[PDB]
Amino acid sequence: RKVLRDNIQGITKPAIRRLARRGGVKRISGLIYEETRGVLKVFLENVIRDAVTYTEHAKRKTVTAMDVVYALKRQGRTLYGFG
Amino acid sequence: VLRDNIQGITKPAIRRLARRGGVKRISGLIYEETRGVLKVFLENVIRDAVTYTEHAKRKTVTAMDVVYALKRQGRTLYGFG
Amino acid sequence: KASRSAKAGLQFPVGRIHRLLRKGNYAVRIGSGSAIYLAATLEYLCAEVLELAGNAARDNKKLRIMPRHIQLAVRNDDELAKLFEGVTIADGGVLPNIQSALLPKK
Amino acid sequence: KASRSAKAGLQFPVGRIHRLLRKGNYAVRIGSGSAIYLAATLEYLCAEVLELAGNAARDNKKLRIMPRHIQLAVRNDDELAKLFEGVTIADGGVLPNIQSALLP
Amino acid sequence: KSRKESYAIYVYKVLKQVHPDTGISSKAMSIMNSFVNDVFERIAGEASRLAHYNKRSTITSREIQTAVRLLLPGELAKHAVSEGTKAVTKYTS
Amino acid sequence: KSRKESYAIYVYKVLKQVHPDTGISSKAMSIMNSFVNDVFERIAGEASRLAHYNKRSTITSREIQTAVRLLLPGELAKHAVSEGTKAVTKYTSA
Amino acid sequence: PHRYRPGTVALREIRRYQKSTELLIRKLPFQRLVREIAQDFKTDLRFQSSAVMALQEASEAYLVGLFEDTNLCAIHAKRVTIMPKDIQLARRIRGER
Amino acid sequence: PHRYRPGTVALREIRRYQKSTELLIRKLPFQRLVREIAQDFKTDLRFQSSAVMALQEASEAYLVGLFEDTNLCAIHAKRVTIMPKDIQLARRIRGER
DNA sequence: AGGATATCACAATCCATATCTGACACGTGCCTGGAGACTAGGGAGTAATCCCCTTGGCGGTTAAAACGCGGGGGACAGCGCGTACGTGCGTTTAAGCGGTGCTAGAGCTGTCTACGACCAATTGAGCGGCCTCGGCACCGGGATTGTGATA
DNA sequence: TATCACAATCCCGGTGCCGAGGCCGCTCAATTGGTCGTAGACAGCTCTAGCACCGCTTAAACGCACGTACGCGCTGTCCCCCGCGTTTTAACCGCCAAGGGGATTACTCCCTAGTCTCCAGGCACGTGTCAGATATAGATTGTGATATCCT
Repeated sequence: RKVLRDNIQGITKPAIRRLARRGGVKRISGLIYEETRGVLKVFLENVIRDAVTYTEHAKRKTVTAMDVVYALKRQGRTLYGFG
Repeated sequence: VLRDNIQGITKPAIRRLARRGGVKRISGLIYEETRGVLKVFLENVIRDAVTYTEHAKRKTVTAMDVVYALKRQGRTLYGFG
Repeated sequence: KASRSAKAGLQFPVGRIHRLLRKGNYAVRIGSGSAIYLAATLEYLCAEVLELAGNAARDNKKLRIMPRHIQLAVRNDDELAKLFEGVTIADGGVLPNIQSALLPKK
Repeated sequence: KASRSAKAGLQFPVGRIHRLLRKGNYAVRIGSGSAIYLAATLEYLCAEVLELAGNAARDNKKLRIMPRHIQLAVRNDDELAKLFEGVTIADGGVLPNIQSALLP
Repeated sequence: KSRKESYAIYVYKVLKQVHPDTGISSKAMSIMNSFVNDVFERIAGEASRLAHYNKRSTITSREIQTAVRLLLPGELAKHAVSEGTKAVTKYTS
Repeated sequence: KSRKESYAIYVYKVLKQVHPDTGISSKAMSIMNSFVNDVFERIAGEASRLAHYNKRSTITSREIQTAVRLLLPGELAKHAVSEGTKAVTKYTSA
Repeated sequence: PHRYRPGTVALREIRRYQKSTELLIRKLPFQRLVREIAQDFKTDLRFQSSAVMALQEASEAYLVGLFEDTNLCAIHAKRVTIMPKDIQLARRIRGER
Repeated sequence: PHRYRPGTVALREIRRYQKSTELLIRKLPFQRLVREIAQDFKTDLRFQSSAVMALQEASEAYLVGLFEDTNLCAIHAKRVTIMPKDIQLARRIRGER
């Protein structure tokens, strides 16, 4: 079994810049990158925990697309395109 | 018929509402603006309330009708029915 | 044997929607008209979204509706954007929009 | 005879809760462990909120839990204020909270 | 091989009658199918709660009419009501 | 004559057991009753949807336990699951 | 005679209203406003004496919740005064319109 | 040689990314991040190749939606630069934590 | 000659107490619904296969990221200043209370009736799977607004 | 403030390829027809219960004068963020072998619905006591103006 560590630093600076440009931001400060990594980690924990609850309820090991879609729907973030 | 009751939400009432919210100093153009906001919120709730009522063939807007109208906008209200 | 969809003048399935109602645990018994009515509204909303999306795709000289066109046609409609309020669309991008205070002044 | 809510050491009515689940159109068949489990969690939530409310009412020199004390004890707790996301509590007031910039 | 039960071909029919010269991708078909599913679940849930508040047990067309008047915003809920009423009326004939 | 059922006496029992010397006003009891109704309907609706995604037809204790884990956050859900398990065990021991 | 400096009666009001839990709008003007609004959805309606109370509680909770966020948005811009720009920004961030 | 003034490559990037609809995070680092996060909830899990895709779509939509509001909050204060104060204010107004 | 600054005066908040009313805790009557006990049953646990689809590995390409430098522009600090908001006072005015009468609507009871579930059989509609093609990506290349350096 | 050279952007178009459309066979589910129990529409009735008005207070709102501090506008600094160039590092694509897990099907045994009954638990109703609210009053406090001690 593998154990992965320090992966939040995998979301690099240019990726966050790309996200911001899509959002419409013109100038980005220098301390936004760590803050964005933090926000991303928090959202991801909140969604993956519900997805894993839905999975291990049905006696499974394979987090399905629909488990994630339900984990999102139960946060008011309906996601059309994977059901 | 009733006309121009949004002026019944007087300026001191808005001062008190802001003071409960934690505002130290209120501009002069807030009041009118605030009324607008209020007159929209009610329009979105009362309508649903009325819709919940004339569906039960009734004519009196109960308190459960208002509670349901709120709940169906994610603004649950504990204390009435 | 005629399909109820044909009798009611629709395209969406009245039989399948009625069954889906009966086995979804919505009430103990389900009236005949509820299926027809629900199917009519479903088909109407589908017609609205697909019409606007086809338009938005023709405004790009593209004869095929992709997710991007559905997003463009839903965010550029007040009522539909109110219906898709909390909804994300995969592969949908965002609306081209730049705030005023960011463009070069002169 | 013997009550069911008292057969499991509970205080919330397992009979009424089971009948509500059944006659509420949630599923077709409803187990006998669902009523007891649901009543246990309902009683736990009630006990927790009522305990925090009683504490907040005692720390205000009173003896009777009023809506003010339930609002105080709900907003002043992390998990509970997370469970009360969009709940308005009638006659609840707000939390006493002046910002730091408004202070003199 | 279990069957998959979607709204693909019905959405395709509606599209081919409202925009006869344009097609639809597969991703867009999935999105429209999920959209129909979501609106169905919203409207049916609201009709169920309306039947439950008034101590009823049947989901008649009255409850679906009211649920549509609740969920759909503004001007949509007028045309959807018109279409539904026209369809039911032509059914009873 | 019409009747209506509420959780008044049960909430009052719980109070008198956790805070023996503290009353509860009328409006606060109405608030706690609304609270119980709301949490009940949340857990039960989520459990229904759960038993409907897996094509089951029975809301066993499993569905309620998972719904409690989904709704109540953090340390609340842990203790609530513990209390539910203790209750079910005591009852099943007849 | 005596004269409190601007910004102490304000804070005393803040501390007084954040503590008590009454209703802040006069019941009769609000009830008349509710009836005048409902006139546009069904003519010759009828309101329970508690439905108006629930509507008022919900409305005041909404406005207080909005003023908290407006105050945050005003402090964000090196100010203490709240202007309509702040209300509109808060109502745009929260997702309303 | 040539040198674009600061604030034109930025706007060209804005116009390019607001138009195309690809994925903006590299799939493999994001997938590894998802697995490293899930390690804390059930050891030795297993992810469909489409569950990761759904998680990435949801995550990018969330971050884009957050940056739009952060940009509004930054413009609110006579600026064009976005700082962590803006992100925290937006996440407080929207009701998150 | 003004600022600092401890120092003096005054309106507001808060304990402490009587007293007073109403709102809750408690006992009673009655009812309705929950608990047993038996029967039928159908839904979930168990086992066995099996096939498919996810992890792990590797290997090659290549383009996206990291770093480092350099220049500009924008965020922050500092000050003046004009206005507009808070504070307070005095007059006025509707909001609250309570009280009474009026009628309109609402819940309940019996009554019927039409309608939707249940079941057994039939066929046609739709879905999975295999072919065929026309829209889109992709690349090369020519024409076109645009942007900073020149004057 | 008008003009020029270069660095994307856009459009023409030609190829292919691949994802959409058409088509076939079956198979599962929608339809039809009785039969019945079932809830729901309907008329009357009794009774709340919300509406209307009015008299009277009196607490709250409004309007004005003022004067203080806060928003705003201008200038200057310098820090920090963007643009650009190089290098390389890690993503992407794919080929594939293991194998581990998810779906399916048939059995079966356990756990739940249905029904009648009956008792005991819960709700409406009175009843009186206790605690919250109100009124004064005193003592504690926090705020603001001022003379005095420094530069």
